[PDB]
Amino acid sequence: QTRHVVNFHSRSESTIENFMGRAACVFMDQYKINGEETSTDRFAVWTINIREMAQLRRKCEMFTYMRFDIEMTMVITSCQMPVLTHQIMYVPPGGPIPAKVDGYEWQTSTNPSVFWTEGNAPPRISIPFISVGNAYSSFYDGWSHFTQDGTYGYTTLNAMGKLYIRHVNRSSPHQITSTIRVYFKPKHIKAWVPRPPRLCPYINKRDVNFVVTEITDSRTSITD
Amino acid sequence: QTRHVVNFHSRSESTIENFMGRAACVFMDQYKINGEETSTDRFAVWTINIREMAQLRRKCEMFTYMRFDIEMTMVITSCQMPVLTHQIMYVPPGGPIPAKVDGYEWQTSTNPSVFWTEGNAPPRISIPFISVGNAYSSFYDGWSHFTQDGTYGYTTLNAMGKLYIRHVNRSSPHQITSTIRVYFKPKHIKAWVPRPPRLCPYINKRDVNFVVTEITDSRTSITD
Amino acid sequence: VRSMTLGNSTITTQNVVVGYGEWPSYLSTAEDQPTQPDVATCRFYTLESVQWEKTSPGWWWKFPEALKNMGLFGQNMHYHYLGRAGYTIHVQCNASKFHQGCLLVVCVPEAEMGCADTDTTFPATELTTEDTPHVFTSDSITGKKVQAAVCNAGMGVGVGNLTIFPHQWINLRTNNSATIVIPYINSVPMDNMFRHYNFTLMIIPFAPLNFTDGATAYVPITVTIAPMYAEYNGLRLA
Amino acid sequence: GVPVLNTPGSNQFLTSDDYQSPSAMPQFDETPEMHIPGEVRNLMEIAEVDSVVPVNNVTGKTKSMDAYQIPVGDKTKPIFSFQMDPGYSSVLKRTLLGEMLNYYAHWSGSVKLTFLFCGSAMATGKLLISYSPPGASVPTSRKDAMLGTHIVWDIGLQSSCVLCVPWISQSSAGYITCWYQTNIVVPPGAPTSCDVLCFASACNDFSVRLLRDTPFMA
Amino acid sequence: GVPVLNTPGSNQFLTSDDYQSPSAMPQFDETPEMHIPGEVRNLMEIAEVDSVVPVNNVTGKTKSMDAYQIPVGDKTKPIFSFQMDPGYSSVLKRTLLGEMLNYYAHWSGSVKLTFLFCGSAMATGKLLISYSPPGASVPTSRKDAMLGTHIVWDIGLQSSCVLCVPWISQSSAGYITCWYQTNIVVPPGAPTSCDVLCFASACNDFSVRLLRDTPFMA
Amino acid sequence: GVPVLNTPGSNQFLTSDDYQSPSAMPQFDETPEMHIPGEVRNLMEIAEVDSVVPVNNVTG
Repeated sequence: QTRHVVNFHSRSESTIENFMGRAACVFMDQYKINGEETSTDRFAVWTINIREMAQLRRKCEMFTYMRFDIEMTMVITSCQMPVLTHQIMYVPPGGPIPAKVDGYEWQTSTNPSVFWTEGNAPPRISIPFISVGNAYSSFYDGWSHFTQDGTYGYTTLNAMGKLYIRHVNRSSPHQITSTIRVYFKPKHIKAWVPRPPRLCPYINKRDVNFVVTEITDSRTSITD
Repeated sequence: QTRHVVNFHSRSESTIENFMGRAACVFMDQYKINGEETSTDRFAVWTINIREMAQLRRKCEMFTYMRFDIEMTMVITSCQMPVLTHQIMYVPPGGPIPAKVDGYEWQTSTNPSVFWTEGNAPPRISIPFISVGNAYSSFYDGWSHFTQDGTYGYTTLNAMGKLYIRHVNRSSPHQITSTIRVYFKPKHIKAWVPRPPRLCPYINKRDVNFVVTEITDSRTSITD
Repeated sequence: VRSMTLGNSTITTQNVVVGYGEWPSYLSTAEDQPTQPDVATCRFYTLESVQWEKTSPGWWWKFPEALKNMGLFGQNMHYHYLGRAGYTIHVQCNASKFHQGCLLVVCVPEAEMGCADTDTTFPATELTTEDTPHVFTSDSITGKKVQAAVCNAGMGVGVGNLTIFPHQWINLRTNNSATIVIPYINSVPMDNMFRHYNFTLMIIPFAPLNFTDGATAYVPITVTIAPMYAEYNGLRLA
Repeated sequence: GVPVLNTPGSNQFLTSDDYQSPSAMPQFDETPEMHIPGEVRNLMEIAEVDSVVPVNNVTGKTKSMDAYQIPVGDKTKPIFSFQMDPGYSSVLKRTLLGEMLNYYAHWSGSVKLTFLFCGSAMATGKLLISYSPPGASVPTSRKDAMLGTHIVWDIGLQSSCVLCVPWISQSSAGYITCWYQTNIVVPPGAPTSCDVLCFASACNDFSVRLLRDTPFMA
Repeated sequence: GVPVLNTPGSNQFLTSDDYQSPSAMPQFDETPEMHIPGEVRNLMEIAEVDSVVPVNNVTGKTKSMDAYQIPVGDKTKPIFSFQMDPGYSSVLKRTLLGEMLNYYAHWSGSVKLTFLFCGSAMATGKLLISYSPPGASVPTSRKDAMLGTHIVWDIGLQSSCVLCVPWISQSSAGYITCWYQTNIVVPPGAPTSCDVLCFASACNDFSVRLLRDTPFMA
Repeated sequence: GVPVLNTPGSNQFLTSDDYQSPSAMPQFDETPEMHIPGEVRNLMEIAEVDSVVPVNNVTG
């Protein structure tokens, strides 16, 4: 490459909506169709949170507070029959969860769910700003239980819900193993209180713990 | 045939947009679905450039500078099952590339990709004028590395990106060999600095090297 | 007869082909600020005269760096890594009345030339020898150098329809002088003057020189370049 | 919602359509357009540029620049002669004119020819440039060329004679022959043999309709 | 009803589209927006904030806060020197400036540097801060740095000298060297060795185009 | 976007329809219409022309 005259004047790509509002795959998972009537491998879960993969988590940690609608579009495949129909049930933060693929929770009227049959366009489900407070908090320097009990750094305001996914087909002659790819996307996003970027690598998906990393890459002397 | 009175007055077919803006197939390639977990024959590449086939390259070499949006529509087939879903990932000039079909680069949020399932209309992805400069240069009488180093005639301004294409299905019982046909089309095209047409045949797809060809077809005498 | 002068360089001249109907001009930001030399730079830089015999196939110069050793322009190329100019190019021929011939004086922006034996490149000193011109050849040549055969000048095009560019015919029957103004054709407003050759002044004899056994065996072609509206990057802080 | 019904032609891919492509980079704002000199806004602006025509393209003079040179200096046979059609003619098929016309099937218009005499400033003679209509036969003699359409082009006065040949179209053409009216009269100092260059472009305006692929590329 | 026909691109999933998503909770009315202090409405508002630059990032001083401290108090070799490009430069790559610029491929603008002298209130000396253009070579001596662009920064008068480096873009950069014009003159009571902190931000306005993924995260 | 629903009769091919066919040659501009003598604009303009009637159409 060579250093060219990069002559233009624009910051429309640096706005918050043009920086955060990009769809990224945040959840791959497998789920069967038949066998093991009492099993946990016939449906998916994925509790919705921004701390899924480090690349997007890093961007969410530029800002302390942010509020945004989410508009996820699933991309569902299958391996190994009839034409298959799926169900992607979003439960709100206050919502019952299934324990099995044949639980009664799947029939709850307050849990919205899409019934996507195979072959069509991917299913798209949009969720508004659910949180109790006025913004989602990326960081919470506080304790969930009063008087400095356990569970540091976890507030219940930045709870977004869960996403239970199953086949609606009761059975099949052979085994069908479906794969789902949830594409998370912030929408109509506002952000408050900027924050310095992450320096150290991430350790765990529910905490801010880190190993002390060097500031920058080292050089030989101060003058070279 | 016979010489007829071709009586009309029109040059709307001779404009630049009615001369360059025509879809042409520029990339056939095969890619499997299963086997050889570490292989390069399970995805396609095609670095996007105008110097693909000589018929369109000749037209792009009528003009020194030109700028245009590109709107390519892929035509994907299959041979030998479930219903298949594909992924056509366009990476920008500044973008990470996959090394395997199961690399992490496929999940990059800044690389836009279409997820086309088989049976529908062909997938269409449109790319704007990416280049750093103010036009794409068909010819570059210059050196990439300063002080007359290697790599003559290759500037980094006329870089358009790449187009990684794979199956999203993880596996299959039998072998499925998909074929893709990328239909490149310039759009909203402007062109500067006209240039004489190519006379000699093309040798290689990254240079202007040629064999000295005769000007025109020869005749017997100057007077016949 | 008009005696043009620029700075401390006066030439004697005898119609101008303004390249692409535009006259060169300046670029008109505090993030990137150009410096306009104006002083010097604009004077006439007369290259070495070139003898045109009966068997001369042609010549080419690659600018802007053909002037890389030409005074203050050639020296500002080394201190600024970005620039642009206009290059008024006078081409006299001062032949006699009994000489005959015809020249194509064309500028050809972005003349990407091809290697003589393809499947390889050339060592970068074959495109340009600063002030002195690389001649064409009458037939095909081999080796790691530029395929300099006329009828396929440098780019693999026909040499006859090389007239699409800013050109001027010098027919010794009628005229002797040519002048072309090339208003910096490039896709970026400024570019480095050592990497990129903005255009290629090539003089190609279509009708060959001819004369009898008493005249001088050659016709010296004089090339003069005046870099107009040269501007560079800024070296000062903001 | 809105009751729609898909017509025949839904979910197909017609290669030549002008539909609104969904942009893959919507946030992306493209580079501002600067003014670059020499914009082309129509292809027939290339055909209107004169360019040298290889009239002397005989069997051994096409890989040199002797193809463009018409030798001047026998008065019974013409100097040169060629079909007047930029397509399917060895002389006018690789001209800018003749090359921007092989991209098209239907074209119709006129074509101007400039004959630049590249001899000495002391050589003087006359050449008779005859034109045959597209149906007529070629003149076999100089007198028979004089009785048709011609222009006795005095070299000693003007050194560039311009034609404008009409009725040029395809979807059996004219002839531009040239004759020795007089020989080239030359003083003792100047050379005896001279050359004549030719040119070709679109005369006033050119019409052209049906785009196709060029035959030259393989 | 209405005769429609599906174009190419129907029933596909382009990742980067801006279509009206059908809301899953239509009855649901979201919480009213209160005013929270410190809203960000553009990313380049983070790049305009000064932040300390680790100039002294030598091989054993990068996991401590000795990386940010330029030791002041041999006049033949410069105090410090570094490439002037927030990308692909060890000194300016983890700055707020240099970190909001690794999210993008095309960026162009200027950058201002503040040199805060953190010595005593009695220490007095001169430092010569030279700037080399992106094509030029570094000054090997103090005189050769004085003949180019420089600012003889008197410490005893002002304790903070601000630059503004233009022509900073990527899609071979400048140099900010610093020299001992004079040594640090100090009374008997004050300490002899001092430190100089550095800062960096966007000078006036910064341009930035093509978003990408950052290299730092793995 | 716009909530549409396909009616019965979608994705069929009725032979006698008058829908907007997507043109295969959009850039192409067709030949101008000259005036040719004797235009027919209705078929019953042929029936109004007298013509000889074979009344004596016996067997031979």
